[PDB]
Amino acid sequence: PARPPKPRPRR
Amino acid sequence: VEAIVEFDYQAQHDDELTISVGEIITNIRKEDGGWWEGQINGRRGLFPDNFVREIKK
Amino acid sequence: VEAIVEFDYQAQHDDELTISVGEIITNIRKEDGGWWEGQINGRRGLFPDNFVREIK
Ligand code: NA
Ligand code: NA
Repeated sequence: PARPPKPRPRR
Repeated sequence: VEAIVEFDYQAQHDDELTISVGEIITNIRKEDGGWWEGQINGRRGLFPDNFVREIKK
Repeated sequence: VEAIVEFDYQAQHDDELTISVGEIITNIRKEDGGWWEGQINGRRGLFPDNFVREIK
């Protein structure tokens, strides 16, 4: 159970 | 280009697409940067690519 | 296996690795899900893989 992934910043 | 949602994601901008685990995303337009544009039955929008898997054939 | 930070990340957990653009991440061991374990300086921890580029 991996933690929730993170979206790449809006750049 | 189609894909299926692996992880849920809630839009944070009016131009983002809220996707949920399982849904198929269509009319997908790639682009580097971590964000793709596509549609899921309802709305179209920018969703995070690492949260979905691209379908084959 | 090493990489260089593309986006900044503030570790939000005791077991997370805080990274900064340009930093060289090494001894990285991969694992599906969006998080990798690597090292910067003497610090090691988990960081989001889509936040760094794997060096060729
Ligand atoms: Na993906
Ligand atoms: Na990466």
